[PDB]
Amino acid sequence: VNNDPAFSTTTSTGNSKNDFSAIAKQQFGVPYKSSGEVCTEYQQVCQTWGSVPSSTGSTTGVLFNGTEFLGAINDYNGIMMPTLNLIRQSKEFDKKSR
Amino acid sequence: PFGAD
Amino acid sequence: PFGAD
Amino acid sequence: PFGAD
Amino acid sequence: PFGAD
Amino acid sequence: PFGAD
Amino acid sequence: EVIDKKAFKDMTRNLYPLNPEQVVKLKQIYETSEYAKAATPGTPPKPTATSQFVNLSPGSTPPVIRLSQGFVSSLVFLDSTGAPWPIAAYDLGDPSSFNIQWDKTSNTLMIQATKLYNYGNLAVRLRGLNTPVMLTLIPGQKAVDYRVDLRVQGYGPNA
Amino acid sequence: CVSMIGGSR
Amino acid sequence: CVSMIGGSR
Amino acid sequence: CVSMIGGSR
Amino acid sequence: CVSMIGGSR
Amino acid sequence: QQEIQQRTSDMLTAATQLVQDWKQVETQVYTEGT
Amino acid sequence: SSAEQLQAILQKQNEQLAEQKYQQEIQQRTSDMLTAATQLVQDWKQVETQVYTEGT
Amino acid sequence: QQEIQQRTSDMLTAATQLVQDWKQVETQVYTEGT
Amino acid sequence: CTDAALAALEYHKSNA
Amino acid sequence: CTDAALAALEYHKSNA
Amino acid sequence: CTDAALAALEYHKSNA
Amino acid sequence: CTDAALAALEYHKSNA
Amino acid sequence: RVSIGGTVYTAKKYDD
Amino acid sequence: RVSIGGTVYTAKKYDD
Amino acid sequence: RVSIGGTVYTAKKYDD
Amino acid sequence: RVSIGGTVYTAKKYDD
Amino acid sequence: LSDNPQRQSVSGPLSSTVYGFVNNSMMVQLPGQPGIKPLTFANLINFKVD
Repeated sequence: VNNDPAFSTTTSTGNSKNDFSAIAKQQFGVPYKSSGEVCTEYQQVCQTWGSVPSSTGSTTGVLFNGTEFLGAINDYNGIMMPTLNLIRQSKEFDKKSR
Repeated sequence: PFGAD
Repeated sequence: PFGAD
Repeated sequence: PFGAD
Repeated sequence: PFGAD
Repeated sequence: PFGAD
Repeated sequence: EVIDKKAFKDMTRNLYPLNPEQVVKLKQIYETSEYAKAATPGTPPKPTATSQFVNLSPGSTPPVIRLSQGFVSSLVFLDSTGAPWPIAAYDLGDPSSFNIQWDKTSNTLMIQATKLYNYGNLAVRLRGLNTPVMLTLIPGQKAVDYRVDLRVQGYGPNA
Repeated sequence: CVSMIGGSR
Repeated sequence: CVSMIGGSR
Repeated sequence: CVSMIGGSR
Repeated sequence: CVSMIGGSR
Repeated sequence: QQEIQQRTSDMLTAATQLVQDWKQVETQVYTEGT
Repeated sequence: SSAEQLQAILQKQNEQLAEQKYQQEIQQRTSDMLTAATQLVQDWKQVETQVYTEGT
Repeated sequence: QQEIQQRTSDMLTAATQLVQDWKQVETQVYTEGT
Repeated sequence: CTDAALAALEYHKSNA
Repeated sequence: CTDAALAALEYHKSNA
Repeated sequence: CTDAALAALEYHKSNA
Repeated sequence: CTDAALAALEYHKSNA
Repeated sequence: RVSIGGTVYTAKKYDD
Repeated sequence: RVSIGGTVYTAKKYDD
Repeated sequence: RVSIGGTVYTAKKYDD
Repeated sequence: RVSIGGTVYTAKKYDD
Repeated sequence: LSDNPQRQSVSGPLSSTVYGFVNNSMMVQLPGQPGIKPLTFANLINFKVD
């Protein structure tokens, strides 16, 4: 919300051209494959994050690594792992079969 | 508001 | 604001 | 801004 | 920007 | 652009 | 009835948000930022009311007049006998760096620098001479000619 | 110096 | 040379 | 100082 | 020849 | 790292305000006697 | 064993950032101060006409 | 808990009313006799 | 009434 | 009252 | 007060 | 101060 | 009961 | 209580 | 503190 | 420092 | 958000929306021994609708 110029409740005190688009002052970014060039499809494996090629005449800094969503899911499953571990607690061979 | 009004 | 007003 | 004002 | 202005 | 200006 | 107390407390809080003491803050901050606004750093030019002898013989440098921006400088033309010399006309080169007025009868030329240091020059057709009065105007000096007595080399219509 | 209106006991 | 409104004790 | 209409027994 | 307005010590 | 940007732009709009306070020099006025 | 290659990926992002602050600042500020320089030179080519006032 | 904010809206709406009644300072008038 | 007034008055002039 | 004021003014004059 | 002023003044005059 | 000024002046007049 | 400076001081309970 | 320069100095606790 | 050269020169700590 | 030829000729380090 | 090995990334200004960020962020491979399996039947079943 702070990135987008449209919710600048204060006057537009910076450059009126710098904005990467009308919805973002700065580009958030795009996946990049391991060799650093554009990663348009999953099949070519993407590994890093980066800014778009400068087609608007300027390149705005990327505010993200692209791993915030994945990392957030990782913390999610991290704090679910204990409870499911407890509920799991042999378990494949039972004495009912006797 | 007093009583000796 | 003082008490000696 | 000083204290001798 | 000189030191004897 | 000469040095004897 | 305690709700009345708590609410009216936040009431005096919202409606007049600034304590009478916060107001004296905003006042002093305003006037200090404003005094820095009005402050002229460096030494301000010395207001000097000088007098200079004008020589029209070829080879003499023309008289100089130090000015400063927004400050009004007086040139009075007096002949060799010290009498005033009324003016026929005047031509100012670069009049967007200096504003000049003159009531067409008097002998005084009233110039203020509209720009800090851009200097220029001025011709003054006087009554008695054929050769006019040249004067070079330089603003932004360490002094202002608050008033200058230009003692012309000739004799005017008053002796 | 002193503004008494900004006064507190 | 000194502007004392930029004063800091 | 006293506001008497602001009075309460 | 020397312009000094941006003098640098 | 964005705080730098917001204070800069804020005071940039302040500083242009101060500067075209500087450039204005109003003409002096001559009033004559009767 | 993932953590070190996460850090390597971030490290590569700081190389990309270093190349950013190595290059585009040049073009952006050059545009700023060439718009400055243009208004400067237009200010200098201005030369107003002198004036002639005639007394009564 | 929200009664304080409800009476907050009411009490401000009245307080601003009293204060701009207070800022009212009429001009004085003169009647010159015949 | 008035005794409340004296009490409040002296309590004000006692606390600055 | 005035005692707060004079303590404040002396502590102002002591701290420039 | 004036101590900071003259110290800054002499520092500026000493460093060109 | 001025030492830089004349040093630059000699450097300019020495290098055409 | 409230004075002019801003602070509120009141009597507790007083009847006549 | 505040002076004209900008910095806030205030007394601690003083009653009369 | 800032000078007329535009370069800042300031004292460190001085009281009066 | 820049001369009138347009070339830049500058002193290195000089203090006064 | 289900496993789609054929999800196309958003390019250009359309990458500057939160929805496009979501679409793009499902693709970056965390190096935690990735197990996302690329498809095997993508070259024989062919679909040239335009």
